[PDB]
Amino acid sequence: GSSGSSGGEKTFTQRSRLFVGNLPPDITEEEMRKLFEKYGKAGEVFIHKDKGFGFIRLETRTLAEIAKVELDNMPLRGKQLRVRFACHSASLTSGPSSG
Repeated sequence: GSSGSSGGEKTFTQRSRLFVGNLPPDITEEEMRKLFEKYGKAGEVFIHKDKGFGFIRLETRTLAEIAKVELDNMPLRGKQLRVRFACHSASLTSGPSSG
């Protein structure tokens, strides 16, 4: 269970961490968990008022993607919701040709 106080054995990373901004003053850990009930319970859920932000971390990646676009630009109690990859910041090093 809770082993490795200092560190432990190599574990998975948190690349699937979605950042939620512009959160309403009526948002709680509950609302969040329910908001992402379609993509399963987020591994990590933290909501800060003083700053007005919420960090969510899903298990898989496919979910974060579907929810990243779906939730992205979604109305919440009248307020707006900004969803942007916390770990990934417009970092696309490639050039796929198409047309």
